[PDB]
Amino acid sequence: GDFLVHHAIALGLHTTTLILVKGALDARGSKLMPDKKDFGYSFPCDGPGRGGTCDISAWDAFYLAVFWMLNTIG
Amino acid sequence: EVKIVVDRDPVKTSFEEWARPGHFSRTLAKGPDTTTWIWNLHADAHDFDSHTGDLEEISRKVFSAHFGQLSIIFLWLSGMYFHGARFSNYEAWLSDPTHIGPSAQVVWPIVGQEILNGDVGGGFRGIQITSGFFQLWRASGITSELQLYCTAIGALIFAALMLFAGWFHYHKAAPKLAWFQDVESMLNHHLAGLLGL
Amino acid sequence: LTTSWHAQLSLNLAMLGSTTIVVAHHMYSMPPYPYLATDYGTQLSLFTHHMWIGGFLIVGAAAHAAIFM
Amino acid sequence: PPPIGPKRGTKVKILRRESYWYNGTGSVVTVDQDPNTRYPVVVRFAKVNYAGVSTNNYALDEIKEVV
Amino acid sequence: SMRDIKTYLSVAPVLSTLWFGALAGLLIEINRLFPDALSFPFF
Amino acid sequence: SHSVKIYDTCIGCTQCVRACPTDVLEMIPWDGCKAKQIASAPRTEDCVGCKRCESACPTDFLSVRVYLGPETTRSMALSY
Amino acid sequence: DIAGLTPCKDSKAFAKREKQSVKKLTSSLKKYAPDSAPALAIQATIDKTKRRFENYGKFGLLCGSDGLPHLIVSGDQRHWGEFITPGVLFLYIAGWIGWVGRSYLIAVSGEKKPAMREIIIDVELASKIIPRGFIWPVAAYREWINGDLVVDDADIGY
Ligand code: CLA
Ligand code: CLA
Ligand code: CLA
Ligand code: CLA
Ligand code: CLA
Ligand SMILES: CCCCCCCCCCCCO[C@H]1O[C@H](CO)[C@@H](O[C@H]2O[C@H](CO)[C@@H](O)[C@H](O)[C@H]2O)[C@H](O)[C@H]1O
Ligand SMILES: CCCCCCCCCCCCO[C@H]1O[C@H](CO)[C@@H](O[C@H]2O[C@H](CO)[C@@H](O)[C@H](O)[C@H]2O)[C@H](O)[C@H]1O
Repeated sequence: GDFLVHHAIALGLHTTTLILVKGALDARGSKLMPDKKDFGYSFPCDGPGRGGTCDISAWDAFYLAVFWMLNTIG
Repeated sequence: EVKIVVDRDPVKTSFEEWARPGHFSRTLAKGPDTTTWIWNLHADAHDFDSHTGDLEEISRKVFSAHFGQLSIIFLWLSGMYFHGARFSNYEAWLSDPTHIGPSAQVVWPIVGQEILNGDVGGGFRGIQITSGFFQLWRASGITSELQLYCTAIGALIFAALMLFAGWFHYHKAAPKLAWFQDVESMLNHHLAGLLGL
Repeated sequence: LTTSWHAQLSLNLAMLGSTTIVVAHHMYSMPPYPYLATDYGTQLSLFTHHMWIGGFLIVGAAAHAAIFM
Repeated sequence: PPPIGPKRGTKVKILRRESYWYNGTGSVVTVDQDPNTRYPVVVRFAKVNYAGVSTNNYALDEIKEVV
Repeated sequence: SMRDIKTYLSVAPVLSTLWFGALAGLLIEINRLFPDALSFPFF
Repeated sequence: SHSVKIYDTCIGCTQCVRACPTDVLEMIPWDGCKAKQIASAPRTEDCVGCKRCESACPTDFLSVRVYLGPETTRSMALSY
Repeated sequence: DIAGLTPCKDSKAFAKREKQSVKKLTSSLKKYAPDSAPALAIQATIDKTKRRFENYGKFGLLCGSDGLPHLIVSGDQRHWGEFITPGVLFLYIAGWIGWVGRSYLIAVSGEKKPAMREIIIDVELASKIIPRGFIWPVAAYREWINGDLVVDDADIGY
């Protein structure tokens, strides 16, 4: 049982790190939004064009990561 | 006047369209550029109104699809009656309803799933049902498995009839727009012919 | 009402959905089949099932009325 | 006067950082000969971008000829 | 036609259904022949 | 009020001007493209920030850009 | 033995669990006629249970204080049948599947509209490539040696 629960905890750490790191490294821009740094850390979106751009800022990556943090600590 | 008017041989029965997914849509018939295409193909499938702006064609498609739904429902009823006739303890339940649990589903013995064949009584092991088919069948006067077999066979024949009728009333003889808009006669037939009789 | 399939669908869905809730309420209190009332699992199942079906149909009525508008 | 730009059908590589096809390849369609045109090279690509477009205009210093 | 029916039988959902049905049958028969295995005992 | 800017990759297709719901943009003569015209944004105090103009633009990357700024009665679309 | 564990062929808790399961099955068996189908099904289940316990006992598994088998995956040569050999089988099969998929994608990319061949499979072509997964470890290794497996970083782009 300890083996199984420890591998679950490892899953939590790796996924939370994925979310936060992707937020940090894509902050200045990506292929979908190559000029993101002009808009700042927190902004709502970039509109429904180009397929739709909900939750594209780095602030939103932090917002998503807090859920996984609560899951892991639980 | 209220007259039965149709068009003969509207659509040719062919396998050409089955090999061209997205044929119904002028923007989907090109083929995929992204995965989104695939999802769109399933999302716009039964939206006849967006395929064309012609009311008569929409009505004909609606009629044929309703025939298809009736065929599927008949298949479902045939399955229920056959499983009641072949894999149930209905006959034993007829002699002790308060102490025996109804059951009409049994499982094969692999990977240990046969434990699901529980002790329901009457020398029978299986899964207990809650749909209430046993009470309905008892209220209809059914006392034998042969009668259930006959009902299942009849339902299979009716399902075949509904599917063929869908094919005929779409690809062979399709009613005109004036036929569908006779609401007075439709109300008369469905109030008196269907419900009353 | 003679030129729009969506409006007809909206009205009919609303009526059928409400009727199903009526059926669920009436079948528990006046059990029509023999040996049904004392089969508690069947009674609970039938009531719950028809409640869910009626709710879904009523929601569909609003959807297709919006499509009409 | 000599015609400017690569000839039609040439394969070119994209150097514009903010472009969808950055570091990819495309085919030259035509070149505008007006000296006032700022982005005269028309390039066509096999894959569409996020807006569903498959052609774009570029300047002479944003494309490299690949042999 | 035979060409068209062979084309329709090659579409992705149909081929997936057939492939997974055959694989499921193979696995079920194997588990019926060598049941309740937790290890490889042959060598 | 929001800020709207036009960059010199414009091909003068006029789609953004047709898409705007409060008449912010307009076309003016130019010599840098084959269409001999370019967009302009002289009335940004009436911009609501909807970004339909960005949805209409065909170039890659965009030639018209909208930066949301301080909010006013006109930019919040308040009728009361 | 290893980690304070006990072989399952010498564990009292293991035998207790077997006896309890057999008794539970026999109690149900004693409700039906000897020649009825449910009785035969229960008897077959009992024989299967006894065979399972015997095979677990004589295949060299280890049992804990709870009386249940435990697996050893540290590399000890007395337990390779538990993880290492099935793992080799899993890797071989997975490599076959991946290799044939990659080869189909490479063979089909040369056409005018390759995407049309991804939603409609060319079975004639696929039936010539499927048997070649039989030697995927050799082909992949040789492809890696000659520099045909990987694309240079400079060439990657849409
Ligand atoms: C004899 C066979 C036959 C053939 C060769 C055709 C051929 C054609 N029909 Mg016709 N048709 C037939 C029978 C046939 N039809 C029948 C029996 C009916 C009555 C239901 C109709 C009703 C009908 C309509 C209303 C229309 C056509 C149309 C078409 C065209 C496109 C078909 C297509 O895309 O199919 C490929 C599509 C499918 C295979 C869809 C699946 C259909 C089944 C019945 C659904 C099953 C549901 C499933 C059981 C749900 C559970 C799934 C899972 C969860 C278990 C083509 C000319 C269309 C046309 O001409 O457009 C211009 C059109 O609008 N047909
Ligand atoms: C008294 C005559 C009569 C009867 C019994 C029916 C019966 C039916 N009609 Mg109606 N209909 C009638 C006259 C009649 N209609 C007339 C005169 C018109 C033209 C104004 C229409 C136009 C019409 C349309 C446009 C539609 C229906 C539909 C339906 C079905 C509704 C769903 C239902 O409750 O299924 C209950 C199911 C059963 C009772 C089991 C099926 C029993 C058989 C198949 C009944 C066959 C009835 C039919 C009149 C037989 C004619 C045979 C002859 C032509 C050779 C049902 C089968 C809907 C449907 O689903 O169509 C497929 C539908 O969309 N009808
Ligand atoms: C008689 C009933 C009826 C009919 C004929 C229609 C018909 C239609 N509806 Mg309406 N609708 C109905 C009931 C009905 N509706 C109800 C009850 C609701 C409320 C939930 C709605 C809500 C609704 C919406 C919100 C929309 C429609 C739309 C549509 C159109 C396209 C549907 C389509 O292509 O689906 C294609 C079908 C699928 C892609 C598959 C759906 C599968 C569902 C979501 C899940 C099924 C899960 C299953 C129960 C469990 C499986 C589990 C297992 C696999 C593990 C079509 C005109 C759409 C439209 O554009 O209309 C103009 C649309 O947006 N309908
Ligand atoms: C990652 C999750 C996972 C894992 C690792 C396992 C693992 C296992 N499960 Mg479990 N299971 C899982 C998830 C998992 N399960 C889930 C999610 C469910 C619920 C759906 C179940 C439900 C379940 C049940 C109900 C049962 C198992 C059983 C098993 C065992 C099957 C052994 C077997 O069949 O060997 C034999 C199979 C093979 C050897 C596969 C052979 C494959 C092909 C044919 C090989 C061909 C090779 C070819 C000849 C080339 C080589 C030769 C060369 C010269 C070319 C195994 C210990 C069974 C058991 O006995 O457990 C103790 C069992 O009864 N599982
Ligand atoms: C040809 C098939 C193929 C191959 C060789 C690879 C290879 C790879 N994938 Mg990819 N992948 C595939 C299909 C494939 N993928 C598909 C269909 C999907 C959609 C679900 C994905 C989704 C996916 C994700 C999300 C990720 C990868 C990743 C990876 C890498 C590590 C392995 C892994 O995590 O796999 C895991 C992949 C899966 C479990 C998806 C299922 C793969 C199926 C079974 C492949 C075969 C299906 C195909 C239809 C067969 C066609 C046969 C042909 C003869 C017609 C590796 C480069 C990981 C990565 O980036 O690592 C750096 C990663 O994060 N893949
Ligand atoms: C990345 C870094 C990885 C480091 C991995 C290090 C692994 C070191 C492994 C050393 C193994 C030495 O062997 C160790 O396990 C063997 C079982 O597997 C034991 O062997 C035992 O079982 C054998 C089974 O055939 C018998 O023949 C031996 O008589 C018996 O002693 C050795 O008595 C023990 O000393
Ligand atoms: C226990 C196991 C121990 C194993 C020890 C032996 C390891 C052998 C490693 C061989 C590596 C072969 O591949 C390694 O060299 C290739 C060139 O030869 C490289 O290939 C690269 O250069 C080639 C030209 O030389 C180009 O044609 C390729 O397109 C390019 O990818 C691979 O990108 C690199 O990964």
